Amino acid sequence: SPLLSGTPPQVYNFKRLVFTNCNYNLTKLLSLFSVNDFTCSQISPAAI
Amino acid sequence: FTTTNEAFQKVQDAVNNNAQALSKLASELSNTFGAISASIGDIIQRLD
Repeated sequence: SPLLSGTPPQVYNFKRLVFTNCNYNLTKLLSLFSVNDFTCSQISPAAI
Repeated sequence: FTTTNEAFQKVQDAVNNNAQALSKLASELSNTFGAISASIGDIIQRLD
Protein backbone atom coordinates (compact mmCIF):
# COMPACT_ATOMS: atom_id res chain seq x y z
CA SER A 1 0.00 0.00 0.00
CA PRO A 2 2.67 2.68 0.73
CA LEU A 3 4.04 2.05 -2.76
CA LEU A 4 1.00 3.68 -4.36
CA SER A 5 1.29 7.28 -3.13
CA GLY A 6 3.42 10.41 -3.21
CA THR A 7 6.41 11.15 -5.40
CA PRO A 8 8.54 7.99 -5.61
CA PRO A 9 12.17 8.86 -4.86
CA GLN A 10 15.00 9.01 -7.37
CA VAL A 11 17.32 6.07 -7.94
CA TYR A 12 20.11 6.96 -5.51
CA ASN A 13 17.54 7.61 -2.75
CA PHE A 14 15.49 4.42 -3.23
CA LYS A 15 13.16 3.64 -0.36
CA ARG A 16 12.97 0.15 1.12
CA LEU A 17 10.19 -2.16 2.33
CA VAL A 18 11.26 -5.26 4.26
CA PHE A 19 8.64 -7.98 4.78
CA THR A 20 9.65 -10.63 7.29
CA ASN A 21 6.22 -12.12 8.09
CA CYS A 22 3.27 -11.83 5.69
CA ASN A 23 1.55 -13.46 2.71
CA TYR A 24 2.20 -11.87 -0.67
CA ASN A 25 0.30 -11.90 -3.97
CA LEU A 26 2.71 -10.13 -6.32
CA THR A 27 0.53 -10.33 -9.44
CA LYS A 28 -2.05 -8.44 -7.41
CA LEU A 29 0.52 -5.66 -7.62
CA LEU A 30 1.94 -6.11 -11.12
CA SER A 31 -1.62 -6.06 -12.45
CA LEU A 32 -1.74 -2.44 -11.26
CA PHE A 33 1.25 -1.53 -13.45
CA SER A 34 2.18 -2.25 -17.05
CA VAL A 35 5.26 -4.44 -16.55
CA ASN A 36 7.94 -3.79 -19.15
CA ASP A 37 11.13 -5.67 -18.24
CA PHE A 38 11.07 -8.56 -15.75
CA THR A 39 14.68 -9.76 -15.45
CA CYS A 40 15.80 -11.98 -12.60
CA SER A 41 19.09 -13.55 -11.55
CA GLN A 42 19.65 -16.60 -9.31
CA ILE A 43 15.94 -17.47 -9.54
CA SER A 44 13.59 -17.75 -12.50
CA PRO A 45 11.24 -14.85 -13.31
CA ALA A 46 8.23 -17.12 -12.81
CA ALA A 47 9.71 -18.67 -9.67
CA ILE A 48 9.59 -15.38 -7.77
CA PHE B 1 16.54 -66.09 26.68
CA THR B 2 17.92 -62.96 28.34
CA THR B 3 20.85 -60.53 28.22
CA THR B 4 23.35 -63.02 29.66
CA ASN B 5 22.65 -65.49 26.83
CA GLU B 6 25.41 -65.02 24.25
CA ALA B 7 23.71 -67.01 21.47
CA PHE B 8 20.51 -65.00 21.87
CA GLN B 9 22.58 -61.82 21.71
CA LYS B 10 24.12 -63.11 18.48
CA VAL B 11 20.64 -63.65 17.03
CA GLN B 12 19.74 -60.08 17.97
CA ASP B 13 23.01 -58.83 16.45
CA ALA B 14 22.18 -60.49 13.13
CA VAL B 15 18.71 -58.92 13.16
CA ASN B 16 20.23 -55.53 14.01
CA ASN B 17 22.76 -55.85 11.19
CA ASN B 18 19.90 -56.42 8.75
CA ALA B 19 18.09 -53.39 10.19
CA GLN B 20 21.20 -51.20 9.98
CA ALA B 21 21.73 -52.21 6.36
CA LEU B 22 18.20 -51.07 5.54
CA SER B 23 18.49 -47.93 7.68
CA LYS B 24 21.62 -46.70 5.91
CA LEU B 25 19.72 -46.82 2.61
CA ALA B 26 16.71 -45.08 4.14
CA SER B 27 18.91 -42.39 5.74
CA GLU B 28 20.85 -41.10 2.72
CA LEU B 29 17.72 -39.72 1.04
CA SER B 30 17.75 -36.80 3.49
CA ASN B 31 21.40 -36.04 2.70
CA THR B 32 22.16 -32.88 0.72
CA PHE B 33 25.43 -33.49 -1.11
CA GLY B 34 26.40 -29.82 -1.36
CA ALA B 35 23.07 -28.71 -2.82
CA ILE B 36 20.38 -26.24 -1.84
CA SER B 37 17.93 -29.00 -0.88
CA ALA B 38 17.56 -32.76 -0.72
CA SER B 39 14.19 -32.81 -2.50
CA ILE B 40 14.45 -32.84 -6.29
CA GLY B 41 10.99 -31.30 -6.57
CA ASP B 42 12.13 -28.34 -4.46
CA ILE B 43 15.23 -27.36 -6.44
CA ILE B 44 13.18 -27.85 -9.62
CA GLN B 45 10.65 -25.14 -8.64
CA ARG B 46 13.28 -22.70 -7.36
CA LEU B 47 16.12 -22.47 -9.93
CA ASP B 48 16.73 -22.30 -13.67
